[PDB]
Amino acid sequence: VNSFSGYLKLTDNVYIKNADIVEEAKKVKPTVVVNAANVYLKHGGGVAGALNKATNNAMQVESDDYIATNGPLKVGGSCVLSGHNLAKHCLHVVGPNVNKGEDIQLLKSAYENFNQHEVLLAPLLSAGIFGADPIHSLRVCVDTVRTNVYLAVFDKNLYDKLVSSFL
Ligand SMILES: O=C(N[C@H]1c2cccc(O)c2C[C@H]1C(=O)O)c1cnc2c(c1)CCCN2
Repeated sequence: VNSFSGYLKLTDNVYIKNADIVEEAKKVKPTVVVNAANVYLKHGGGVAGALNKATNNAMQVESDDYIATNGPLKVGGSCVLSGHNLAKHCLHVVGPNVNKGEDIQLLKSAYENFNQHEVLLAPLLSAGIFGADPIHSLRVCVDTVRTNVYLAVFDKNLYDKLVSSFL
């Protein structure tokens, strides 16, 4: 039993809810919240900009030190950093950005990072300002992640479309 509330169950291990991931994180304080990161951990907009704003920019300060030490992530890769006031840990995962021409096949590699964590609160990778089809992202999630994932979808219209079209 865990504290996630109000989710629709899609499969054995994948759950989905129309929710603001920032507000969901503040309430649940999950072990892991996933950020929709870029390789530079520049959290300017989308999910990343919103999570960083909720940490009062502490996420960005920590991220800048990480990059100065380690260099950029790979598209499809991840790193574990602090969850600040939102979660124990933040898993920063880089899905491909279609608006940069990145190979959508890398989306499966991106979701594989979730399998290193037993339970996660996450957005749909490569959705939103990353330019991929969220229906496709949900399909890759279900077909790749084997650990327990609680997906937060900000847009109610998109949420209803994702549920109604789910196979
Ligand atoms: O862009 C947002 N989400 C989308 C997003 C962003 C970045 C990467 C992604 O793969 C996605 C999928 C989108 C979604 O999940 O629908 C977003 C933007 N601003 C916000 C919030 C969410 C929630 C807190 C308040 N401010």
